[PDB]
Amino acid sequence: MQPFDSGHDDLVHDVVYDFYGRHVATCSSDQHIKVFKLDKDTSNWELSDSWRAHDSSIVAIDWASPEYGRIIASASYDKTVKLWEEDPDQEECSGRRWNKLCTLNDSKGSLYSVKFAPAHLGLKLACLGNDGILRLYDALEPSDLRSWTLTSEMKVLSIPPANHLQSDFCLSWCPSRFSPEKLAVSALEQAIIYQRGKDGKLHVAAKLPGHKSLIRSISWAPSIGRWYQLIATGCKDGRIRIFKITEKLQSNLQVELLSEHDDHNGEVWSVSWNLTGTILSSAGDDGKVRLWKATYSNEFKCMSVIT
Amino acid sequence: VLTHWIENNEFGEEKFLARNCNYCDLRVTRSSFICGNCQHVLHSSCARIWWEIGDECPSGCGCNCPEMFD
Amino acid sequence: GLIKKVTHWSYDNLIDYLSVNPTRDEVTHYKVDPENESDESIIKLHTVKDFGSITCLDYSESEIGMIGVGEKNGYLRIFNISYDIRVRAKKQRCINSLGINTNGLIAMGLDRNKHDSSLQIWDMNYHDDSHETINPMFSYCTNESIVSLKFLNDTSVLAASTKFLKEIDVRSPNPIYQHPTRLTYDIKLNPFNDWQFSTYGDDGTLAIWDRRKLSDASPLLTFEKLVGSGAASRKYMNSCFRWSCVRNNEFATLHRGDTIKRWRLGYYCDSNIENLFVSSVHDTNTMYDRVATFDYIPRSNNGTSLICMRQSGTIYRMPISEVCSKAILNNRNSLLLSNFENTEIDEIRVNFWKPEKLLEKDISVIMRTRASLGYGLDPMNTVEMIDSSKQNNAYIRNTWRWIAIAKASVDDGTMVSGDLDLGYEGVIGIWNGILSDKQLNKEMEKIIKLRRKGSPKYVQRRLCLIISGWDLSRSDYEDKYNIIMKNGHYEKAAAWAVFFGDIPKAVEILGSAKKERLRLIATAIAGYLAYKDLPGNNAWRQQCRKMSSELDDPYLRVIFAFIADNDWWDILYEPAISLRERLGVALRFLNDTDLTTFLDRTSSTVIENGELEGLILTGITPNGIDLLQSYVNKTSDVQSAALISIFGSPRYFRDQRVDEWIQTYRDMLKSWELFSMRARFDVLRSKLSRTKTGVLTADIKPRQIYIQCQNCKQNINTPKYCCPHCGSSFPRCAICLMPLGTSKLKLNEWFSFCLSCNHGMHAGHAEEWFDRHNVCPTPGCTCQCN
Ligand SMILES: [Zn+2]
Ligand SMILES: [Zn+2]
Ligand SMILES: [Zn+2]
Ligand SMILES: [Zn+2]
Ligand SMILES: [Zn+2]
Ligand SMILES: [Zn+2]
Ligand SMILES: [Zn+2]
Repeated sequence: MQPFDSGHDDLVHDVVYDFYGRHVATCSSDQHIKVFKLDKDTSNWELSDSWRAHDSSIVAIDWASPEYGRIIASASYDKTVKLWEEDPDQEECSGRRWNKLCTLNDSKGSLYSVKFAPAHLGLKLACLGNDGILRLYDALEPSDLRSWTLTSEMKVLSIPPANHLQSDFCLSWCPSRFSPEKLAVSALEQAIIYQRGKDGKLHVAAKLPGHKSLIRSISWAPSIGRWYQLIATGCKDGRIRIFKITEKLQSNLQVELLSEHDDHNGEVWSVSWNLTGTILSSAGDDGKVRLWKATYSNEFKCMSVIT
Repeated sequence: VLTHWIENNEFGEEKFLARNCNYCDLRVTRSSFICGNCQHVLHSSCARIWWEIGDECPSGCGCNCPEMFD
Repeated sequence: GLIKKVTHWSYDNLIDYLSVNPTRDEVTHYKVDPENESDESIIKLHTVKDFGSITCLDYSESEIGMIGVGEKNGYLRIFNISYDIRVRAKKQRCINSLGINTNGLIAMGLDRNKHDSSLQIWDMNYHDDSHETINPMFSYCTNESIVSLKFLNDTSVLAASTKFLKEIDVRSPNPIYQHPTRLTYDIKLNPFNDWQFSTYGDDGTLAIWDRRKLSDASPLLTFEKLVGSGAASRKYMNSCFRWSCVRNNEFATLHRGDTIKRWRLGYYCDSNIENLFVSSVHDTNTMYDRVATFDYIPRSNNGTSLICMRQSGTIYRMPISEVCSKAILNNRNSLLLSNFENTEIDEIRVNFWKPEKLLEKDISVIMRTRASLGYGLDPMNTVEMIDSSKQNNAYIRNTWRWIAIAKASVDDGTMVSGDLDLGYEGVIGIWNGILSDKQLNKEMEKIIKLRRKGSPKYVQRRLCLIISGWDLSRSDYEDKYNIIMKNGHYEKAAAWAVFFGDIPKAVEILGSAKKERLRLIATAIAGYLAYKDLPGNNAWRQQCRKMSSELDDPYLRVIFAFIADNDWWDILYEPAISLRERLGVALRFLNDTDLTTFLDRTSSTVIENGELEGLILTGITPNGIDLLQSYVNKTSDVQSAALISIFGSPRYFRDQRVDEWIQTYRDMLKSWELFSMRARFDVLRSKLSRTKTGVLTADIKPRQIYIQCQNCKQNINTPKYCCPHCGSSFPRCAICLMPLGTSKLKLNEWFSFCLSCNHGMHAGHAEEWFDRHNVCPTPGCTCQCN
């Protein structure tokens, strides 16, 4: 359990792994993005580049698939989405290593979550903020990665939330190459699964019931090849809800709750899956990270607890 | 000699996957290796790693590239 | 109750505190140590008592210990803790606020007097100590009751009356603004942003204001019914709201005396003025209930602790727990932990259960280690690698042994010829049959009549014996007995002898073994040959049944079950022995009307149970894909499903699940940077997708690039050192000046053409040049090709 200091001057808001697992990018509240790499010799994380990205606190970053190159998204509270591509011929830890590409200003609200699409849908992207409007950005031109065109625009909430009331938004894509395109969208106390219809426009396909309070994290379990899909929900209650989605509007799909654990006694902040969807890591308000696995049954039981 | 990409009329991801190495699935832009029988790219490092251990094209088209790259 | 945090007084790391009891009677000075959580850090140094009923307090940052204390009667007792003067206004009334500036200006907030001004400011060095009344240097706010005031700078002061917010400077008698509002109580200044302050009202409606928004007038933020009431009724208020002293855009509020909510703010600029909004709310429960007021503690490494004073005046120290913000996983089963408080990031590498042991026992890192070791590329090699490993992987070795047998059968030309394929089929497909019946029967007899150097279904039982690998000769049976004995598994040799019926040979094999226990088992087995004519229900058969029940070895278990009673049905349902042996002893010794029922029962068991050894019965068929799908549902092993389903799916049947498994395993191999294993997997897929004709049914990548010459604009090679369509000269290598040749791969045989500058060198020449250089070697190119 060796710790490493990211060197930020403020809070760290989102940390994401890349596809290969040897790189992490750490956004923060001091408007900086620091990209760390794993040295194969020293076996320790070290900084690759640090640069000032936005004009407000950055709350969500996401790596793109390496078949599209080294692209890092960044959503922040200044209503901007900044896309960064790595220049191979540039000095380490200089600030000019990652070159700015686009600034999607189509959102009239402070954003919360940005999530790249899987590697079977294109170089798409998703955004959600305190405006109730879902925005999808496709990079339709492979020649230049700067003509990011908005293609879908679905409204999730009827009205934007109040200035003082707190609210959270999170996104999770479905990484199944052999299923219609789905998007798990969380807005306050609502979690909706969209689906790409035959007309090219997303429609409300299935709504996850429950969720008496704010939803802090949605993670779609990786489609390893099973006949059922899983969504992990970290609510503002103690509940780590796991939904069993079975698909059979191209195709109808049913939502069934698989498990509901009150084993944290507080707000569940982040819930996240493994590569194969076997280990579920849930972090809650008790200061402890609980791992979950399924043994001899479909219902998920608890495992090692890390404090 | 100028290297010319095949202008394939594509719609989705294969437009992006046309200019990708067949060993690492990364975009190739400098120091490539081109076969003649099969029209597939490789990086120079990817080619020098793969042909120390392999015998066919890494995309699995069935082309014996050590004997058919001319 | 008022706990006021004072800095710039201690040369050490300790932070001084000033406390007022909730009955508003005493003033107590503290020195709190941040590095120890226990209550012994709260050191009570001094106490000055009998101060009437205190209504306000302030401190002077310029000189240490100058602590002004107000009262309800009107006396502004200013003294030192670390002289003692008692001043008052010229008219005796209640003092409601107090502020001491850095330069020395001391303000005072009085009640509403028609013939007096409320906001009275003087300097300490310019006041006569022989008079009880004061000499106001600057006076404002006549006929008003000033309830809150604070010194923004060395000159200006921000005072709030019962109805107005005033920003009054001493350089000019005109205030900057006067905003009419009710939320004018307890102006608190943010220690990071000087242009932001927060008040509240009688209804508890707290509001964060911006001075530049009011100067020009809405509040920056509002919070309906956030804090306690009694502002316009009680002059003794518990401070149930404190600005954060550890990071910007944060504050903490106290609700119902038991829970503390830390509200973190977000800011966006519409383009200096930042429109605030609440991002996250963090709830912390106090150690003890009934708390009136609290205060922050600045800790090392951006930590937070809360010193709190109860309703009874007891002061304790409540730490803030380090709540994890993000717990992401990894492809390498590594856990990364981020906190809501500090900067550092926790990492749990893979190198109630232990964390590392659970991450090492997960199937992700098992699949990664197997893929690194080369699992599934050669079935005989993976049988060799699984057998030379002890963990206890039992069904995997048997199913890969069957896959090796079937691949050897296909590679020998057996059961791929004729008008029908019948490749990688199972026992169920052969047994159930399913264009003419006589034509398929005679070509299947021809399939039998290929290695020729009292049952009706003899043209199917022999095919099942060929498929399962149980058509071996008796001399080769003796050779197999010698092989199994040389491997050390004497019990498996005895089980195979019992299976093939030569019980005296089982006695001979188990006799003269390396163990005495095996010799005792051999004696028990030998006690059957002169005994099988007995009717039964005797003590020897009872002892044999007891030994079958108690013993741990499954081979000797089924040996005792067959010896005690001469029936095969106790052997065909034992799960601990391999299914290939059970199918051998089912095809060898069973009626067809019973063998069909056994096959149906075992197939219906292995389809739903997900057993990988059911592939002998079902084959690599759509029902085999159902078996592998149930296995993936039960185990989440897509690696084995991919390496099994690539043998027969795109050659015979197009199904979406196999494509999903193949794409998932390729993405996993790319995720672990096992590009070599992905390329070997792809070429193995292309090798195993070839039909009997030879047509490749796999999906390959389309053609990407081709070489032109810009003299006839055609391809230089057809799917010499000159172009084959216009005769123009090919470009030469920049090192050895040798041209391009057009007509086990050595490095010095192909050009490494850059796709940016279109300059080509031999690969050995390019490696030798670009190792010590980073520019294109051609005269006039600036392109870093490596
Ligand atoms: Zn490559
Ligand atoms: Zn090829
Ligand atoms: Zn080729
Ligand atoms: Zn030509
Ligand atoms: Zn050369
Ligand atoms: Zn060049
Ligand atoms: Zn070049």
